[PDB]
Amino acid sequence: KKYSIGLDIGTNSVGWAVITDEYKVPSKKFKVLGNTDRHSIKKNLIGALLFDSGETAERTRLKRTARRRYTRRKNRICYLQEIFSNEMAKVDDSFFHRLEESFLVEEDKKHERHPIFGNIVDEVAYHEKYPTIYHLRKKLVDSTDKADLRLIYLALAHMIKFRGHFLIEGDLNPDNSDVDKLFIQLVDAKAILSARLSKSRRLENLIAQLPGEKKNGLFGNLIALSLDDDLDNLLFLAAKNLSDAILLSDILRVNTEITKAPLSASMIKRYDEHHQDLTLLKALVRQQLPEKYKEIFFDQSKNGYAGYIDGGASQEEFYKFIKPILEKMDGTEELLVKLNREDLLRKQRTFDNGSIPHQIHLGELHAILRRQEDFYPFLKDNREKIEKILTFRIPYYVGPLARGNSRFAWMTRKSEETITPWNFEEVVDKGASAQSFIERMTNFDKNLPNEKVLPKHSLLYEYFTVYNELTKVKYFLSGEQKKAIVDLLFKTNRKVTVKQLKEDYFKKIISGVEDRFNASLGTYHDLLKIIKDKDFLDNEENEDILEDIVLTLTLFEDREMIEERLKTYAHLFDDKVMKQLKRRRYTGWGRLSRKLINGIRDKQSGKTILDFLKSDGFANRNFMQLIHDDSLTFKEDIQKAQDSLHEHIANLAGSPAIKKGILQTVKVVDELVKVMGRHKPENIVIEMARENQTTQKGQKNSRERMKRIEEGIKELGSQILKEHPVENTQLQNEKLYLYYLQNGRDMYVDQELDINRLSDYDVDHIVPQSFLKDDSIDNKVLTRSDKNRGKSDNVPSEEVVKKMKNYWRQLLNAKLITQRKFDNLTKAERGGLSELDKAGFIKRQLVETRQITKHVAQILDSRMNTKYDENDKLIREVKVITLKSKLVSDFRKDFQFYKVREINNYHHAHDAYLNAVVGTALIKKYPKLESEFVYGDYKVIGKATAKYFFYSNIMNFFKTEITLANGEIRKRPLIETNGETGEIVWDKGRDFATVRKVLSMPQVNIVKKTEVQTGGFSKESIRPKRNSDKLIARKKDWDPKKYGGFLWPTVAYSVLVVAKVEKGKSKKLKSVKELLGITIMERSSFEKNPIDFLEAKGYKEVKKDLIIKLPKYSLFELENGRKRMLASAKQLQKGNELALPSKYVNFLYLASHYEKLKGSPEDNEQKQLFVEQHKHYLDEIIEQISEFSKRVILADANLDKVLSAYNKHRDKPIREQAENIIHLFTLTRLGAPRAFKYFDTTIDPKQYRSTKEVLDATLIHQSITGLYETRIDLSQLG
RNA sequence: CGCAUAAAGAUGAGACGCGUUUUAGAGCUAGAAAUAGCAAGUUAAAAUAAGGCUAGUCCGUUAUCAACUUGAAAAAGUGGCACCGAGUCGGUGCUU
DNA sequence: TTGTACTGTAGCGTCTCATCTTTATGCGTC
DNA sequence: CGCTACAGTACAA
Ligand SMILES: [Mg+2]
Ligand SMILES: [Mg+2]
Ligand SMILES: [Mg+2]
Repeated sequence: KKYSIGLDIGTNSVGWAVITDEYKVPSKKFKVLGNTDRHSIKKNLIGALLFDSGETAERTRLKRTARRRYTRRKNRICYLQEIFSNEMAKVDDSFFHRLEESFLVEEDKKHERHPIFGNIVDEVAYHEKYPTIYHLRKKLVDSTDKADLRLIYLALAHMIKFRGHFLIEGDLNPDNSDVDKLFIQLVDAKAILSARLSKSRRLENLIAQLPGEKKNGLFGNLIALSLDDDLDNLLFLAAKNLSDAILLSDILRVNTEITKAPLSASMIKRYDEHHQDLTLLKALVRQQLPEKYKEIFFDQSKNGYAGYIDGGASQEEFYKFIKPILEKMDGTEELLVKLNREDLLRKQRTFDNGSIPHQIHLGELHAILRRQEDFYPFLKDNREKIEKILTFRIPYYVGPLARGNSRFAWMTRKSEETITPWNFEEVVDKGASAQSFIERMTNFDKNLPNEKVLPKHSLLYEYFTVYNELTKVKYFLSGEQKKAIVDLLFKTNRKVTVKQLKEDYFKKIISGVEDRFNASLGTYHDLLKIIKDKDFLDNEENEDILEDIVLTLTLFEDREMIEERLKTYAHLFDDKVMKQLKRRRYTGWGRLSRKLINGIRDKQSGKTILDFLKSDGFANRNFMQLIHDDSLTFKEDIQKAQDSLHEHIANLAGSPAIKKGILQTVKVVDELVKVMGRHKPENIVIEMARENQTTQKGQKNSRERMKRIEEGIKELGSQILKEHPVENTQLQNEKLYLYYLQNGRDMYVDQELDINRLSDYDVDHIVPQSFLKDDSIDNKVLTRSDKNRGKSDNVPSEEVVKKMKNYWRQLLNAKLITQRKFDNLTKAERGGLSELDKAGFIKRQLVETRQITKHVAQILDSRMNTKYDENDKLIREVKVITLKSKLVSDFRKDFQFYKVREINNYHHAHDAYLNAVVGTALIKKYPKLESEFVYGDYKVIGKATAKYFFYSNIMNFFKTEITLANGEIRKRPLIETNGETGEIVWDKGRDFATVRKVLSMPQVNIVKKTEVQTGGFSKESIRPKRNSDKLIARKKDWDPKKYGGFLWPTVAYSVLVVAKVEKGKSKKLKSVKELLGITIMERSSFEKNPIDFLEAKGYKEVKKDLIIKLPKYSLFELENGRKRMLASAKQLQKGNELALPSKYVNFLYLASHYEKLKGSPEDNEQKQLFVEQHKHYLDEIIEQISEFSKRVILADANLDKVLSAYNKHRDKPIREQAENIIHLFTLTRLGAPRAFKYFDTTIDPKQYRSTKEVLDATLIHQSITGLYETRIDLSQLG
């Protein structure tokens, strides 16, 4: 009758179990549908549901942004062609048409095969004249001759298409501020521009050039002018010119030849040194090592020069290949020092070109347009249009430019015209769109869902924070006393401690708070420092306009928008002080609204709740009481302020990977309720990933990072805080925190970093994001940009480890970086990335599973109890119970119910059953702890330490004998009782045998969730041309036999077809039954009309009613109970579970972890002799694995290999042997076959690359719990 | 639940630099040639999920998804119990 | 001409802006 | 709180 359900929830598994009051799992005879002979099957009410973990929308967002970028770049090119078309039709009408067909082959082109000029000799002359596009760019910038319009279009389209970063907001003119000769009109900067640019080097070299008459006041070449509102005093012009000079000359090599195109000059310089070094290297290789010439300059697969140009070898790979060849030869000293500087044989389109700003291209484009405006009037007519096309960028607060058909757009448009960069200002309403950029994202108030929350830096919200912490301060404080302490302490100090309170108010004019007050009026002090009017802030009438000021400052960050919103209030303030106020940027919003805290008033008292916090007589209630006190009128107002399950999950925001676990466990609960005849359970047990730790441990794990930086710098004895002071709240920034963690020095290059130019530096992940998802502090490293651009899909190389291993140790012993961070940095010493590094759990699954279990508690408590009364707010029909994993782990570790995850997927169901058993025993044994453990209820040395001790000692009733902390045992009798009632709640007799029997049960309903695969169509790598037909066409008109294409298509689901295929030169319709893979591209076309799609594949007389959709992980059953999961249409997977007996599992868990039990020496000796007397269990386990493999795995050669390896190493110690048998279950583990390894030998997987046997097998349609099945025998079809 | 300090992650927008693919950048000589010697190599165009229609400088890899009967779809409905045992579940007995 | 066996292959590095979450500790609260 | 299908080449019929 009565029963309980226990659940274990992971990111890939949902374990479920049903128990009665006797801790027994029921078994039922379930009906079986389908055409098979079986009509009833006995199944136990215990199992687990396995599924692929849900994916976050990060990758989809990156692909979407890339798609938008490509679309807008093509639109920029289209705008430029639209401008140029009228004049281009005069000189070459087919020119843009030839540029469009440049991808096509000779037969597919509709014009001459030469794109630019349409004939061989002119194209050859053009390429001889300009080897690169940069030669043409420099020629158009510098020369004054009238050039061909096609070359002008080529240059302009080159800089428009590839336009450089927009991280610099100033002008940074390269026409005259480029050259370092600004010093003579300042009073060269060449010295530090050759050396390392840093404050100390600038100071010492400035003293070296000129012993200063004023150390901080030299008025020229100072670090203040190198590294707009600060001009209120009136060296400014020369200061900004020298700043632009030092920045541009850091980006680009110097150009003493005067030109307006420094970038093209630097690229031509790279080309010239590349040509010279190539010729010299060819001569030296031919003269010294003639045998290596063929390998280096012809073999393109050996990372040589042919591999550097024609092959896929990068610059780093080519350098590390060619360094031994260069060092073993003679006369290669300068080439060696160029290779050390990474300046040898460089290309132009390199990885480090991301540092180049868009202003250089803007200057070059402006120079070309100024040169060519006289000859071509239309260039001068719309020079501003071309400049706008190059320089326009959609603001991030506007978003996509949709017309109401995008689920991501929030833009509103004033008019209905098409948006171009020229008329973007007169069409798009930037103010409302900028408002909606923040309003669409900030959350609503929980108590008032209908209206938005306040900013955190609101003055009203800060008065809230103060009086809400203060109202429970006891020495209760009266309202006059609270007013006085606020006036004399909170309005006078940004941070107030209890000592300042004691020695400033109570001395002349405490429990409930610790050493410092959490509440402060930071915004009040900021406006005191800005406005310089305490009376204006203290006035009550101007509260709403101050709130509008805070809202305006928080919503907007652009200067023009802030000034546009701020112009209404300009007649109370002076122009200098709104100019100073508009610099105050606010980020962060509060947890409460304006109406809930100061708009609503009590019906009888008439006060706002903030007034209630200011003065509550002697009661001194806070918001929690004031919303849960029935006497005030706030509770029913909040209550008045307050259908498919898919809708109950559609409205819950957050990561989409929580929805998979939520939906699976709720549907499992629903089906389990349906199975037992619509009878609701007594209580439902939820695995909670929460814990309880010591107060000291929790405070150590939650201390300020500012203290960590202080101890690290003090251990290293650095003075970076003396030069660069900082607070704790300024370390919330990622880049500043990583700069301070590395003591202002770059981690990959031995140089001092610049604190004021962190935007040009990159946050590298030591383990690549392409390899494994890990955004921890142990992985993040701040470094200069070009090095991180070079570290594409790689751990930093061996050379930087040998260079800077001393500094890594220096920071490691300074307690600034952890041991894991050092191991990541020194990963290249151990072989770098490998398959073993790929394995192991990651913390993202932990965070997602915590979110999932919290939502499990909420949704299950909402769904299960759907009844209430007028006096009883909810009838607790079902009690949702959340135990912590520690209690179940201790239950496993104290009564020898060990689990290992390597053997089978039964551990999920066993953990769920143990959850149910422990939860029911705990609620039955202590009904006074019902309100503690059941969700929705509440009971109302450190407190956390006391809670940890109480949760540690609560399980002591399970044990037969309890050993106290003094080493003395205690007696607790075998049969437990409820205490208040003589009811039996735990027997240390029959119930332990029952739980042993359940944990040894062989049949557990393990179900792999069948999913239709969705995602990318194929792998992103575009493969070269070939005669194979497996190449996927990259476009409709692009035949992959000529143009190449993608490979490895992903199939959505497989389809069983029964039709005829014309086989033989004498055509005859032979009937055939086979699986066909429906790829993701063909999914829509197949579901549109399956018959015509199958007819186009060569089939005919297709039995339409016989088509069975077979998604991935579809289950088939064959002889001797052998089951294969359909991985794809051409691949199967292992689908059987090995039910090893519990004694063998306990023996394996005790044999492994041989000397790391950390229990007691008597227990360690007990396990010592226990594993010693039963060493024959290894042979029994090998026999069991061999029998299971011969029955179901059908990998005979690998079986002989593992048997020979076990026989040859049977004299090894028990630790290593048992560890390798733990590794051995990978052969028999359900899922894809994987390559495991024994002691020394490595066993390659046996792949099941044949789906012929499942065409005559028994297809199983398992439900969400697998109890309801529909077996289909496919041999009766066709 | 609010405030404060952690840590690990989510959602959305604007951008950059590469990479890949085909074509253009006349290869020369000895050559019956299979080939061999020599020369050259750095750049550009186009595409960057096939595409879709509400045609937007928009959207297209997230989430949802056992089988059967109704329903365009959404959605709804569909499967006996007790006992004795256990190699992926079996056997025995009542029930309509 | 069609199945099997063994080995290799797979898109990548950031920058600037916003807002959130669930766990851990110190205070009040139900 | 987990963890490969497809490509390409070489042999058996
Ligand atoms: Mg990186
Ligand atoms: Mg689990
Ligand atoms: Mg999906």
